Amino acid sequence: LLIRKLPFQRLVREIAQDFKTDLRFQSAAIGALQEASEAYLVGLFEDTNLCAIHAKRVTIMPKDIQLARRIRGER
DNA sequence: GCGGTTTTTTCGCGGGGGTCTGCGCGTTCGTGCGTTTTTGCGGTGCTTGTGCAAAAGAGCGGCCTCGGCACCGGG
Repeated sequence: LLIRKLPFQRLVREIAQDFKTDLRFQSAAIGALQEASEAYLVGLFEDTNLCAIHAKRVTIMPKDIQLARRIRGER
């Protein structure tokens, strides 16, 4: 895993702090969340690279991300 | 639901060195200048055709009196 394990834990807790106050986490929940997040982001970067190559470029730009999320059907 | 075991999460500290960052020059790729090949709406001259004053005689149709006859009623 490329992201670390403690900043990601803090991010997850911060996000979870909105839906219910003072929620405990479990052995393999944060690990699964990190695996899913990194897999998702790698797929998104694959699609972004495809779009950037389509535009005859090598640099990925935010509009490529936006196009990828639009075609995937993401809101 | 309640008691058990014991893993691996949370807690804190020290050290390393890869990653971030200040600084410079160059270039490659982003942006504007100019153009290629073609599509489209703009108009015309000409073709082909349209709706908007008596006088007089001659001739005529209707008509009417009349001629003349056949006919009903009776013996």
